[PDB]
Amino acid sequence: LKGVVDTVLLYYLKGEVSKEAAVAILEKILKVAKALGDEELIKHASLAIEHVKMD
Amino acid sequence: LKGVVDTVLLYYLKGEVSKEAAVAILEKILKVAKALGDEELIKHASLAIEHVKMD
Ligand SMILES: [Zn+2]
Ligand SMILES: [Zn+2]
Repeated sequence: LKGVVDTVLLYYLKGEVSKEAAVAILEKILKVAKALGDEELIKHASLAIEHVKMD
Repeated sequence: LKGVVDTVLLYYLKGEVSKEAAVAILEKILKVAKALGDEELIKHASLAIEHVKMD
């Protein structure tokens, strides 16, 4: 679930996903990664979410 | 200077430049951005730096 975040980010930066599909998938993955206990994936998904949301 | 950060991130996630080179270029860009007065790109470069440095 760490390569999925980078896959979504990479496909966003090439302009093949939108700010709507990407955020939906990344919040689903952050939900998975916050109920798993990983603090190294909570923050990974959080950084990806901040990048896709605003910037 | 907003496309430079995305180019560095996109070439890092693609796994074809480096971790050292990406962080060096992004610290240069963050220095320019913090000596420009635009906090819309200060945090963009800071997020890219957090991603490349740690995750
Ligand atoms: Zn990543
Ligand atoms: Zn960006």
